[PDB]
Amino acid sequence: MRWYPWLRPDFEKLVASYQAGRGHHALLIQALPGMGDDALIYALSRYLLCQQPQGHKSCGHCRGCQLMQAGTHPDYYTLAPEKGKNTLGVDAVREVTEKLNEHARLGGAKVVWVTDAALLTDAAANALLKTLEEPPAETWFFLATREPERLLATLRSRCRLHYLAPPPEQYAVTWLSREVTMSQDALLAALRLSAGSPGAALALFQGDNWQARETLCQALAYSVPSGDWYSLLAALNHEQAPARLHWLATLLMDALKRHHGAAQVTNVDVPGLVAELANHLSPSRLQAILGDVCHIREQLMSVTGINRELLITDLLLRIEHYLQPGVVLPVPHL
Amino acid sequence: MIRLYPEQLRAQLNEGLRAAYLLLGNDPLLLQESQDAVRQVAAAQGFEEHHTFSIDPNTDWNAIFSLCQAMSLFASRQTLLLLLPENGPNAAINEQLLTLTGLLHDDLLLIVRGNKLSKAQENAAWFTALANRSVQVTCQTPEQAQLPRWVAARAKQLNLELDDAANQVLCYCYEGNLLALAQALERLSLLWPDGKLTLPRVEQAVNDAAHFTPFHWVDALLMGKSKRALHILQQLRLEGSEPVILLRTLQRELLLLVNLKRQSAHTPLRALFDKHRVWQNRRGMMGEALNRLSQTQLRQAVQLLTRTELTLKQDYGQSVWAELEGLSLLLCHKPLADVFIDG
Amino acid sequence: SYQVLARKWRPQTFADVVGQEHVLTALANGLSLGRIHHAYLFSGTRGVGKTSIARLLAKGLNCETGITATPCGVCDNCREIEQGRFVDLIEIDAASRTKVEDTRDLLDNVQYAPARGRFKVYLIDEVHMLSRHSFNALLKTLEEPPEHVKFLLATTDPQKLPVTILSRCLQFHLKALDVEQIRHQLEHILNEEHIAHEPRALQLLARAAEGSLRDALSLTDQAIASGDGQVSTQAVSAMLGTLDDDQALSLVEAMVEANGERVMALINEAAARGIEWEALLVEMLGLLHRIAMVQLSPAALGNDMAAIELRMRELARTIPPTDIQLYYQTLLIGRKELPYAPDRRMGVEMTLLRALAFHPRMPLPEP
Amino acid sequence: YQVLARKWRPQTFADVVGQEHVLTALANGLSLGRIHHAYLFSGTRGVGKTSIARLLAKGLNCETGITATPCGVCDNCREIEQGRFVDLIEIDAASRTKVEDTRDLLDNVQYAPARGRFKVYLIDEVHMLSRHSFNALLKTLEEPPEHVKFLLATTDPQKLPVTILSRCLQFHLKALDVEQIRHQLEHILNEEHIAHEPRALQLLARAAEGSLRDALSLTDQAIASGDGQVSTQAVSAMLGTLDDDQALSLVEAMVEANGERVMALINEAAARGIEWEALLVEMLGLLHRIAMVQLSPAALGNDMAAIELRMRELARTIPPTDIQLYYQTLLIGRKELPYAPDRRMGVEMTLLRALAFHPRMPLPEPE
Amino acid sequence: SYQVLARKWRPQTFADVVGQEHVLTALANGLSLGRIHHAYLFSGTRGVGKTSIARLLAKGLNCETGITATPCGVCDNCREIEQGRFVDLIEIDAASRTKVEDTRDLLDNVQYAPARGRFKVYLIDEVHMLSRHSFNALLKTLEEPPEHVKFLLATTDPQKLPVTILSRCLQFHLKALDVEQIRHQLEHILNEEHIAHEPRALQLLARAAEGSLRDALSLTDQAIASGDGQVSTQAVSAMLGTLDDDQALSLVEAMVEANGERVMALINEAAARGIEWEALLVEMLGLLHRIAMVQLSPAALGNDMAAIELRMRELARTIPPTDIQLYYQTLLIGRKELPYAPDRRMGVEMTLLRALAFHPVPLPETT
Amino acid sequence: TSRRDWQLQQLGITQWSLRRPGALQGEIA
Ligand SMILES: Nc1ncnc2c1ncn2[C@@H]1O[C@H](COP(=O)(O)OP(=O)(O)O)[C@@H](O)[C@H]1O
Ligand SMILES: Nc1ncnc2c1ncn2[C@@H]1O[C@H](COP(=O)(O)OP(=O)(O)O)[C@@H](O)[C@H]1O
Ligand SMILES: Nc1ncnc2c1ncn2[C@@H]1O[C@H](COP(=O)(O)OP(=O)(O)O)[C@@H](O)[C@H]1O
Ligand code: ALF
Ligand code: ALF
Ligand code: ALF
Ligand SMILES: [Mg+2]
Ligand SMILES: [Mg+2]
Ligand SMILES: [Mg+2]
Ligand SMILES: [Zn+2]
Ligand SMILES: [Zn+2]
Ligand SMILES: [Zn+2]
Ligand SMILES: [Zn+2]
Repeated sequence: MRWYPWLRPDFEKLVASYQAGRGHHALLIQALPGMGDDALIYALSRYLLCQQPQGHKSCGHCRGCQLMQAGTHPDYYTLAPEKGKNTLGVDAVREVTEKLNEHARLGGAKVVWVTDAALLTDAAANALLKTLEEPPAETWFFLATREPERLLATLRSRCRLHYLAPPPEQYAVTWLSREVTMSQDALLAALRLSAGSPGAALALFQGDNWQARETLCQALAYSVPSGDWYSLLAALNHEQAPARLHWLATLLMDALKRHHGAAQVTNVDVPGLVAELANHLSPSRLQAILGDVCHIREQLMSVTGINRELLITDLLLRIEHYLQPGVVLPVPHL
Repeated sequence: MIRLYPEQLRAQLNEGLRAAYLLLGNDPLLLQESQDAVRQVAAAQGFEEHHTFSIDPNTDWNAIFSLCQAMSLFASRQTLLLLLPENGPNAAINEQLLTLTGLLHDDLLLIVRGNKLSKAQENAAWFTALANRSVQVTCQTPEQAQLPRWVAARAKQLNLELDDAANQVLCYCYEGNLLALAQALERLSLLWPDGKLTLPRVEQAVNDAAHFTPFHWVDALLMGKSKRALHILQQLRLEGSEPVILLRTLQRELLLLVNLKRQSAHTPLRALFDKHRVWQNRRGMMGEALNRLSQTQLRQAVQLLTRTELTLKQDYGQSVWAELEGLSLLLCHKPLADVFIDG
Repeated sequence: SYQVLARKWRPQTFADVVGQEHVLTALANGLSLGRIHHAYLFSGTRGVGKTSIARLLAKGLNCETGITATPCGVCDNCREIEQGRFVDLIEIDAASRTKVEDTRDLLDNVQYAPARGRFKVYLIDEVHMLSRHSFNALLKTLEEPPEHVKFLLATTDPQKLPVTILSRCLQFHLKALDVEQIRHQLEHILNEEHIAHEPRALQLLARAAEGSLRDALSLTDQAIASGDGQVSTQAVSAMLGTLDDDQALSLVEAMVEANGERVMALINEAAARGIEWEALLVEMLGLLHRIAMVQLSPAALGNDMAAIELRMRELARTIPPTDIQLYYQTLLIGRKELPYAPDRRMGVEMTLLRALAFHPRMPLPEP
Repeated sequence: YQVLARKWRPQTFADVVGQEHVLTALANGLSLGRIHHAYLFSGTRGVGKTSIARLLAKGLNCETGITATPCGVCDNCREIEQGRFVDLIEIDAASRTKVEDTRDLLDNVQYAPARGRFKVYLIDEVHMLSRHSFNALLKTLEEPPEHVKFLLATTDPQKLPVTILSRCLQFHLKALDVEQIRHQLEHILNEEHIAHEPRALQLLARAAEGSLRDALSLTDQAIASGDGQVSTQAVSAMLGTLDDDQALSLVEAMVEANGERVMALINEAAARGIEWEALLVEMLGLLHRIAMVQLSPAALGNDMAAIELRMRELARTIPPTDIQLYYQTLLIGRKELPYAPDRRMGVEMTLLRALAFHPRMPLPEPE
Repeated sequence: SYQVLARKWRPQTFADVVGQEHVLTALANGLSLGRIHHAYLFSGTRGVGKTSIARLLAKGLNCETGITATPCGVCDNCREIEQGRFVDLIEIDAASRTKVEDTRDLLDNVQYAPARGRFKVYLIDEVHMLSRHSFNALLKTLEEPPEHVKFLLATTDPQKLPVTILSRCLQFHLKALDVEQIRHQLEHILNEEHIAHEPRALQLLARAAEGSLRDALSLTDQAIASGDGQVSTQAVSAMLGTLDDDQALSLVEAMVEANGERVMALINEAAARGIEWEALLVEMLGLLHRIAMVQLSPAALGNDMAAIELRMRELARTIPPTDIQLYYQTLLIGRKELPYAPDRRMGVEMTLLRALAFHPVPLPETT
Repeated sequence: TSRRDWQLQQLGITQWSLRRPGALQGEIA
């Protein structure tokens, strides 16, 4: 949780509202992963819970600040999924709702933070509606998500929505160059893969994900001339399958764009691979493979407990089957 | 640790007893018969008490230790029986057993009944200590191949004339359930004093009580017996097993077959089996399957399996058994309309 | 008045019970030869005679004359057991009392000698509902039973019982009563009751019984009520039609033979009875899938679908597979598009019409 | 003001609409004296299960005796009507479904009835009972005391164990017909002195499916909206359903490929401010009715008489393929409506799509 | 303390509620005529005032003056209900009280007389979230409760409720507020609050509300917070990301002429400018619909598009209607699945590629 | 095959062809 500079302007607005007392009791922040919305929410909560703040900065020495640093403030309830799980249950939401009834122990404001609104189940989202609609006095909520359209309409309508705009591409590239040392094409490719969100590309570079991407690219380069896509299984069967499927979809889309003729592509560091992919496949086949890859990624991310190995094996077998002549390709439908 | 089988325990009991006895296995009938024989021999030799305990988290080990240490007024050489849990002893239970065997006495005769211990469970301090002065009887349910011999031996022991057709019918109906088969033999003997059993006589007093496991279904599919596979599937459905277990058991074998078929174009089968460490007893069977199924097949099967998995785990449908039956018929050499595949 | 037809005609002698020949013969031989086990367990379907046979065995196990398979029925013990108020016969409904305390008390009661009988028999009914601790106590009591104590167990789901309890008792499994025996029993009962009847009505009642004599007697009583003191073909047929709940198979059979008016009549009949349309559609899909699999292999049809075995087998034999595949595909499309139809009933009718007198045009890969 | 449903609960077998078979069976059973000890009632909601159960209970305990025509004036009948009779133990199984409640209920069934000749237990919502509760009742149902009768009512009998179903006589109630509902509503309104029109009654009966309680609730809502009277316009506004004439005219315009007329009629409808989803549903229903008329002449009821002839004209001129194409096009349009930028835009685009692919008069192509 | 406009402007009387005329008229007629029902179910979309209507009805029922359709709003009962501390009004959050135990406890307190009010009102919010057992437990009491208790149900998913509950309630459907009504309410609220505004901003907010007043108020509050305390047209346009310029026309023309490079360059420039993709798709769909409608009749073009009329006319002359339908359907599909794509830009590019195939540091306190 | 058929297939609309005209019982042209 680092404070990126580009978050400074938006913060300056939000806190100002809370300085005038005309602050909404339910703020929903929309931002891509790695943008730093969590840092903004933490700063806002820290300012709210400070007993005697000056300007836009918490004092850092009052009881509230000391407890926040210790992380044992009686207020500041936090909702997050269990360590072993990946969803937020109704029990935690109901417990927080029950606890909110009583007065504030420190006599200040009560802050509730939801780690990620998209992880809430249907029951939890429905339960939180009444609490969000008419919260007690001096109660503040903070929700974070990357796609508000996924949330329930009833839940969305009860929150004031604030959107964070990613910075300019040139500024992000310069910041990444100052941070990490890599080729310009690699930086551009990482930034575009992260939907132009600096911080996510930095995280991608920090881990071994770049080596996995290179291995996947080499495997695809070997596989495309041969027509044996099954070999890609070893490069895709992993806990981070959605990211690799996203990379494959990006490669296919870049190949299709090159086939149609374009100047801007996502994969800037591998012109040879995209050119070879475009040469060896028809645009219709590329479209079909892209659609299947996206559908499989969505199914993998949505369904819980689904076995990834079987799904990926079936996907690869279907991809190999499509390339045969005289086969009905799929068509999107409602 | 003297290892033995139920068919030869009697002689050992005639030779002499020992400090402890281990009855590890899965079949209930063999375990019960061995326990009864051991108890009868001990009673004949001068053992009176028959203390028994079922191992559970609520069980009190202090009472067991007190019984092992205390002495009766007008009795001596008490016997102790333990019923282990199906999963087996854990670390705490291992330490408790270590203490118990530390308190073991010559007069006390210990008997333990339960499922066979795994590689980790079987390796324990108490087990190692007991191995020096213990006799273990392995009671494993006979497979289909060996069942007719066991049935014939049991029938001969009971002074009954059993025909080949009757033996086959009894094996088919009560496969995997030795207790039911023994009770059926007793009922048939009671019905006919003459003891002459023919096919109609056994047929008129036999029902279906077979017990199977997913591995049997997978093996039946691999061999290619449609009727046996369907019967096993129906019996498993009536039992009430979870389809997910069947799907996961079949997934590994199906993926292995697909990989071998893909890699069998330019490699001998023996090399692939050695690379994959395929068990010897299965090798030939596997090869047979790999020869019966074409490459176009094993792709429709994977698609149907994935569709069934998605239906079960997303829509919560109740038509999983019908799809399993269809896939079972598909694995066997059958046309299949391909409409049900939804390819 | 007249008691209840089922309750009145409970068998009181081994010669009255119909069917179950093997169990009766085995019990009679065991009693005659003195080979009596320490525990019996009767299993089977509902209304086959488990409790009746258990009571008959108890009556014949304590008769004044002696241990015999043909109890006199006239001595004090037989009469009292018939009246259900015998001192030694301790009958316990395990379903009503499952807690450990009740079973503990009942099993502790065994320590006393019988009052006026050679054996003290315990008749536990619905044993599968006992608690785990109750099972433990029963096993502890049953490992070394006294010589004068016998246990009779009646159950319908024996798989619920633990293996340890099963291994200690001899299990007798009863079979279905079959159509002919049920028909003969109904004929005998009606002749004894002086009630007019017709052979076809009795045949229909036996067919609807589905291997359960109690159900047959209940349906006979209901028909007598509907028939105004008599059984007639028309009254029984109307009663069954009112109780008929197999509209899916009838709809499939009517559709496969290209009949429109019959399909409309069946749809109206189904609408008359509260039924979920999607449930009917999925049932039809399942029936078509089963027919296709039976066509692929005759062993697909299991024992569960015994009631409609003949009609499904005939449909599989006669209908070509291509028609079955087409019907399955069109009904699948209908199920897919059902939620967006103007009405559930209208959507189902439209899908039935499409499957009846239409043929979809497949995309046919043109390139 | 007591609601119509509670006020007009039947109090005699002559006040029940339909259900002829069950009433006849019960009357014959009570007259002949062949009375069972376990009755189960099944059917869809609001068809008179509890009503007939209470009527039967009143008939059993009437002071005059056991008759199929209870007086309705003696003390027992009056108390049962007021729902405070001591011998009619009414149990809400949905509220009390735990096993201990069943044990407590069964522990005190031996005692004789306080004042009546029978002690009738009437359990409602039986399907909510737990499995242990179901098992605990088996012995009592099989052999209850001579002065105890069990009455059971449920909506989904398939949820009960087969064992219970074999112990009790089953009666299935059918959904009431449209004409019966209309007649009952007319009689009730006449008794209540409320103005009404035939069209309003027809619409209410159509919208009530088959449950009379729904019809009564809709009638009460219409009376409330109509300010003390039932009018066709008030019913139409309440149901929010446009008259069939506009939809029929729009469908006819679409069939003949008259774009200007269709657009003008759509603009007129928009001026009227009707709901677009209702319009699409009505058009789909009209197309389905036309298809069913093509299937058989009798598929059309008298409810469409006002336009019947004109509708029949469309049956003998449009080929079935065109009807299917229009139906599928409208269904697809309704499927994609939610994502359209506007409801009006969605409907207009659907109509334009239908016109463009018109089999006979497609829109001219460019040159 | 300060409260958001959504909760501060909650209506307090029947004269402060916009639209829903039929529901208010029905309630007033029922209260005046004295025909009071014991089960009201308000159903409809979200942000239309179901809870407000229920609260107003409860306030009217328990007013000191009497049962009136126009609550005074000044007596002790009205202000107590407004403050939410009224004893006899039990507001139950069904989304957090789904367990059967809570419902059973609730139904055991229905037999007590009200504390101070003349009725005991139970207002269940979001009743669709209760479990099946809760519904079954409610059924019995809800069918015929005491005379001093009234049930009020509010939900947005009436399909979840079982038919049994729906058959015994008065259902009131709330319509979605029109754009004009929302704009009128917004301008009234802003004038009362002394906030500067312009007609175009209010029109845009009303259009974006999608028929929900709560959404309109939330958007207005967001604009005020980000608009420096002023609702300016420029600020609202920037917040909503309206296209304004003719970017959609250029994109659709490029797509129609099948020039991949042009459309890709336009998409890249738009992404660099940072626009909303949903707005772009909606604008393109509207342009396609207008082109099709103009192709129907040359005069169908509106007067607001004159500045870009001529170009559009050329499309109507060069593109067959079937191609227009295909493009509209493809864009609609792309809009439907836009959220599920890995990136919004990727989804837009995929949809356009599909369409192209158709052709002949100051850190405050954070680590 | 035909352009209209391809467009209908792309739109997802399924076209139905009569198979048993004798099944229908009524005046149909
Ligand atoms: N074999 C039979 N012969 C005659 N009647 C029978 C027979 N089996 C069951 N019944 C009838 O069923 C009733 C007894 O039910 P029973 O079969 O003992 O219950 P269960 O077998 O489910 O324990 C009696 O009313 C009896 O008339
Ligand atoms: N056969 C019938 N005759 C007259 N009214 C009926 C009939 N069936 C149902 N009703 C009406 O339906 C309402 C509710 O019936 P109810 O007792 O709830 O039946 P159920 O128990 O099947 O729901 C009553 O107000 C009653 O007037
Ligand atoms: N008809 C209406 N007139 C005025 N304001 C309304 C109306 N409907 C809803 N609102 C506004 O919406 C807010 C929340 O409404 P709510 O009670 O949640 O309705 P629902 O229960 O249908 O969501 C209220 O504070 C109110 O200001
Ligand atoms: F009497 Al039963 F199962 F119905 F034992
Ligand atoms: F009371 Al009901 F069906 F609603 F019997
Ligand atoms: F409070 Al609502 F729909 F009733 F948001
Ligand atoms: Mg019985
Ligand atoms: Mg009822
Ligand atoms: Mg609300
Ligand atoms: Zn501070
Ligand atoms: Zn006797
Ligand atoms: Zn009377
Ligand atoms: Zn007031």
